[PDB]
Amino acid sequence: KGRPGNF
Amino acid sequence: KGRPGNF
Amino acid sequence: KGRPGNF
Amino acid sequence: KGRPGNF
Amino acid sequence: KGRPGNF
Amino acid sequence: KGRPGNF
Amino acid sequence: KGRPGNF
Amino acid sequence: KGRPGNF
Amino acid sequence: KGRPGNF
Amino acid sequence: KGRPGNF
Amino acid sequence: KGRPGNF
Amino acid sequence: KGRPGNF
Amino acid sequence: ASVLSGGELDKWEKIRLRPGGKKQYKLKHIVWASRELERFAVNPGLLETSEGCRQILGQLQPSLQTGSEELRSLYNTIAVLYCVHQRIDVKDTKEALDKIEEEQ
Amino acid sequence: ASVLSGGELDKWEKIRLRPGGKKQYKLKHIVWASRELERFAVNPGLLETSEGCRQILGQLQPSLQTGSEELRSLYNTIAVLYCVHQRIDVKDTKEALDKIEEEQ
Amino acid sequence: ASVLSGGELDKWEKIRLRPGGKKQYKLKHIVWASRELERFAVNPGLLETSEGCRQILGQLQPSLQTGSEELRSLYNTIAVLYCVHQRIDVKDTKEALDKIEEEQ
Amino acid sequence: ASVLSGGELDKWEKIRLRPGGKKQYKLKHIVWASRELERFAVNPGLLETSEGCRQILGQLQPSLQTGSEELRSLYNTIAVLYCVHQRIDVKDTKEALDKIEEEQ
Amino acid sequence: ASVLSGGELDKWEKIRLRPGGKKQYKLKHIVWASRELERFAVNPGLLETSEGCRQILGQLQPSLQTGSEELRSLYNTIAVLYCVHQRIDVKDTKEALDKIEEEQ
Amino acid sequence: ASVLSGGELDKWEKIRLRPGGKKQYKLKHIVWASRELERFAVNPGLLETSEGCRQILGQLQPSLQTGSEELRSLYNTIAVLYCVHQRIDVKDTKEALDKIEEEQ
Amino acid sequence: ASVLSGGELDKWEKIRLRPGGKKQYKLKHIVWASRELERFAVNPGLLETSEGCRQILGQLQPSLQTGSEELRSLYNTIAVLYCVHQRIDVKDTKEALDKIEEEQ
Amino acid sequence: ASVLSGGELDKWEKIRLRPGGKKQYKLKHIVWASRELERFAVNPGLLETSEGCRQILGQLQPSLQTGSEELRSLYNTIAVLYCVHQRIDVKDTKEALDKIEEEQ
Amino acid sequence: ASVLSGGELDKWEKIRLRPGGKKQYKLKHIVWASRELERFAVNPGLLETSEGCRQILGQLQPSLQTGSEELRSLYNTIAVLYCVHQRIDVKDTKEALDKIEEEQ
Amino acid sequence: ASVLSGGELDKWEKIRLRPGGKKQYKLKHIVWASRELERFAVNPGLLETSEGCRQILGQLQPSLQTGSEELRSLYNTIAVLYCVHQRIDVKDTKEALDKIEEEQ
Amino acid sequence: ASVLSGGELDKWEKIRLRPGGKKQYKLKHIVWASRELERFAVNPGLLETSEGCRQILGQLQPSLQTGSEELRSLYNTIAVLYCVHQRIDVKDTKEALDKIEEEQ
Amino acid sequence: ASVLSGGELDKWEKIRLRPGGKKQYKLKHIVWASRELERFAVNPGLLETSEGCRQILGQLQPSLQTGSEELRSLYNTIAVLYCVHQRIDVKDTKEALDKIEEEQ
Repeated sequence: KGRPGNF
Repeated sequence: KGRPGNF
Repeated sequence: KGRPGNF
Repeated sequence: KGRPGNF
Repeated sequence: KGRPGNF
Repeated sequence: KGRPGNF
Repeated sequence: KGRPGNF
Repeated sequence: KGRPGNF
Repeated sequence: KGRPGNF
Repeated sequence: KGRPGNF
Repeated sequence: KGRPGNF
Repeated sequence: KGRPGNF
Repeated sequence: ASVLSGGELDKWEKIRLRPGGKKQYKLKHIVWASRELERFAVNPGLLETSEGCRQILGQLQPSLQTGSEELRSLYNTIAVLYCVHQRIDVKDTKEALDKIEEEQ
Repeated sequence: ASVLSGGELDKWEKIRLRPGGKKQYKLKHIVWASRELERFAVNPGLLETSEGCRQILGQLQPSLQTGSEELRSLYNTIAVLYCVHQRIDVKDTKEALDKIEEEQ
Repeated sequence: ASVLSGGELDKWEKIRLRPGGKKQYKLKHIVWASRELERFAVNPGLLETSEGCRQILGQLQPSLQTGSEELRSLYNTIAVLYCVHQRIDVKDTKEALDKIEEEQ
Repeated sequence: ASVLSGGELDKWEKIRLRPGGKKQYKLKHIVWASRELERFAVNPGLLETSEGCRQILGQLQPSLQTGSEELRSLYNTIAVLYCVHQRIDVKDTKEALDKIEEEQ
Repeated sequence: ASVLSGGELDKWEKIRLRPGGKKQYKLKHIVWASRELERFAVNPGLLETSEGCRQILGQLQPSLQTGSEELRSLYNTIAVLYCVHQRIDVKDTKEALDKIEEEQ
Repeated sequence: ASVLSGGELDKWEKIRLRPGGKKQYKLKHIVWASRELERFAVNPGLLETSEGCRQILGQLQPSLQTGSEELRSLYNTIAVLYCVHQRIDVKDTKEALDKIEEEQ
Repeated sequence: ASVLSGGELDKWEKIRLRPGGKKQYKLKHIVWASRELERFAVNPGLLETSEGCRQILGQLQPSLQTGSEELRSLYNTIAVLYCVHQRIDVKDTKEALDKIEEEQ
Repeated sequence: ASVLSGGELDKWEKIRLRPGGKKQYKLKHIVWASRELERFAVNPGLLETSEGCRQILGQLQPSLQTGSEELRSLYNTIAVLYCVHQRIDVKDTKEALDKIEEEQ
Repeated sequence: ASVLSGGELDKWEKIRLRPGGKKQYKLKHIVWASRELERFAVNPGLLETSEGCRQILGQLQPSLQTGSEELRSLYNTIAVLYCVHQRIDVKDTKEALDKIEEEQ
Repeated sequence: ASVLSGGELDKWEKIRLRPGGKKQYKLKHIVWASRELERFAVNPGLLETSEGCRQILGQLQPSLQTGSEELRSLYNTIAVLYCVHQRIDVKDTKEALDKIEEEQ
Repeated sequence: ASVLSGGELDKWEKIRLRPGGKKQYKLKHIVWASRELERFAVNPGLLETSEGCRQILGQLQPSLQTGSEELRSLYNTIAVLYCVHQRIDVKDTKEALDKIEEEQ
Repeated sequence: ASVLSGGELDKWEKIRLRPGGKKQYKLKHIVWASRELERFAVNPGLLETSEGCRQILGQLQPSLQTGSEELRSLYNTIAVLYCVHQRIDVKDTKEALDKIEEEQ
């Protein structure tokens, strides 16, 4: 997908 | 002629 | 014509 | 679709 | 005719 | 041309 | 698309 | 033409 | 063209 | 000649 | 030459 | 030419 | 390009020439009047307004006392046309003339 | 259907056009005057009475100052015809004009 | 036998019909005016003097309010010819009319 | 996509170019005016409202004193179109100009 | 991995959609609600607790006034699911909504 | 099943997108707006009343500050449609926006 | 012989035409503006300095109220070019116009 | 149909373009000026009088500050032509401009 | 057309996703964030300025309490990008969030 | 062995001969000026310093009142070269002359 | 393109070079003087006016004390030409010089 | 026809060009000076007297400050020739210049 593991 | 008998 | 020399 | 007639 | 456009 | 004689 | 150039 | 959609 | 070098 | 049109 | 004997 | 080195 | 509308023409054709007479006015009498005004070098476009008719009458009036049959006929026709443009329900030329005289 | 009677015509033909002149008036000058009045749209029947002649003169008079040869000739002819209808024994047009001016 | 001299004609031809217009006056407009005055039975010889032009104007003036295109054209032409005979350096008919109105 | 409605166009076509003239206004004069405003880079859409006509007139007015025949013709046409949009029953361009001058 | 236990589901299936209606709620309505919350990008895991249901309702509420049929259906379904998690023995959606409104 | 009547549509098509522009509004812009409101899950039936348009505007307004081209286009279209339903004779989108801002 | 340096051009190309829009300015818009100023007979060499841009704007400004699309486009382009020569970090034409209006 | 007489043209041809220059004025410069005034839609007939030249100058003057080479050339040519019509014995364009500035 | 310069990108790639983690940020996370903002119909051009990032954060913030993994990831990415545009030497997302919270 | 550096030459070539003109200065004008000063037996090496340019100007100045085109051209060229050596950002010869006159 | 008119040339040719001499002035002496002034880089167009002759004399005068035969011949020729332009009926160069000295 | 006598020439040839130099003056330097004075249009016969040399020096002196190599060489040669005619036993050009400066 592309979303970061920010949280 | 065409004039009326107005008078 | 017919006019007189009146004047 | 699946939505209920709630309203 | 001959009349001017004066007016 | 088309312009009127307005003036 | 269809959107107007409103803005 | 070339004019921008500025306005 | 025809314009003078006035200026 | 070469002189400019300065004046 | 052309100059006058003025003086 | 002929000019002196005066200066 | 008649001077009158169809409704004012339908008024006009009813008006009778003489107070007790059988003879009605007709459109040709307006046509003749418009064709006669250019003999006097009056502007025929004034026939289209009540103010223009009043002005033509005011210009013709001093010539009536010695005026020919054609001038009297033109004056009476323009008086009636003035009354039609005022939409006064005059029935004859003498009514039209009295209506105009009352303004004096 | 002449304007004058035979007796007034026998007066008229004697009158001379110019005060010192040899030329007499003629009937054709009355005919011409009656034929000219319809150009001005004046009622030619007024020529038959002294009052009608006075009225025609009063209507023509303001146009004299700039008037053409035809208008001056018509005015002078109607002045003389007025004097004939008054049965004034004028001998020339200048007498006729003085006779009318005296009334003013 | 033109009304104007060659010098006053050389003034006349310069004058333009309308204040902003391109069209000049021409000699034929004087010819037409002289040929039109005999319809009104005005004496055309008055066109030769500034006083005669003033008199013709004074006689035509009351007919302007209802006057036809021909009467308005004749009045404006005779106004300009009056200004030329006064040798006023008017440039257009509206200048000529203002110059004459100032005298009133 | 004419500027006028059919009713205001039926008013417009009646109006005459000169106060005593025979020549009427026509639709092509509106077309020409709309085609001329884009030379001055004025927005031709302002011709559709009485306020827009008043604004165009206010912008053209200072150029009249030295203005060419085309600018004077355009100014007078837009004055008449302003009067038509105000639905003032003006009969000629001079009436239209007086009506607008009265507002000043 | 249903949101409800078998006992609360046996409560849920009894509840009827409209106060006088014959139609019961079904499990698929919970499935649809959980599948719809991800369109609004709301966290679907909040459906598992009464506090989460209260939070989803508090976030959806201001959109109801103009809300589509899908938003109103989702709001009413989550209101009923909140009442089931509170184990309030509501019998219909209007009871569920009144129960929640009483808290305000 | 258009949102507008034929008369209000004949008003709508005249309105131009930009205050000085040549481009008019079209029916397809209303169709697009009605098709876009269902992305935001706003009830498209509110477009049929002036109160509904005011409500949609009040809901879209806080998203304008950061809003995309599509949201700004939808907001301006619904502002103009509100003005058409109020039958305010606005001529452009900036007039429509000023008319709505005056209410605040 | 571009009006801008490569650094100011690299600023210019970033600026977007409308505050929320996707469309950037391009060099051809400066070329068009320089080619349009010679229609108004404005000196195109003034585009090279911030003072010259301020002077062109001061001369174009009174024509905006009725100005065509081309005049409004030229005014907005020269406003943005003035802001680039002042090296104000404006992001859109409305920012550029507000920056210039603040000076008044 | 030259603007100048042969005597004023014999003055004109002597005047030099620049105060120290060798180049004289020529008739073609008047022809060009008369052909250029119709681009600005100024009435070219005003070139024929000293008052008209003063009026054209008063209309061109506010455009000089940003004016193109063609506008500055036209302004200076019309200044010199004004001085020739005043028959001031100016020798160059700078003398002509000083003579006109002294009037302010 | 990346949002960051090469120098700010060389800062960005150093920042680690979690305070103790091994995983760095990458350019694709900015690409994904710019591609995700158009789902919320937020203007993606605001990512280019620190003020735009602050505005996007202020608009996303009230949705965090119930926000999905994608909304929390987008909020944290835009917080870090705001810190990079402020050129604050933050080392992780929790530092970035504390830096932004300190402003409140 | 040019008088100017490449940077001051890149200033010089931009300067235009006449305040509104299209024609730029060129290097050949400096070459011609340096070749002309040896006719007057002035030391051409003074062109290399601002003080030398001021001295040449002070020596040429009293000959200007009657000076030929070549002397006026040389004086104006050396004035501009003085301004370039002072690195004053003059745009034309008249600016250069005003800048020098202000020192008096 | 002689400096003198034919009448002033007919004065000039009478003047004799020396007070008691037989030798007259000739046109070629004016031609030579005009061809010599360009050696001194004086503007030869000043020979056309009495003020220009006075200015040339005022510029040549300080060089007389040590002046060559050519400078003295040019000074005396321009003195006589000044007297001819003043139309003073001088008969010889010594008269011309006394006439000019009297002005000091 | 040398300027000097054989005795003063036998003085002249001894004088050295520079105060410490080996190079003597020569007759050709006087010949060159006499041939150069006619470029400046100075009367070369003044070289024959001490008063004439003083006058030539007084005329050349103001041109020295900017003077070319040829003018400085001519001035120094005529200074030395003045000292020879005064029969001052100067040994070099600097002595000659000091001797002349002492007179000031």
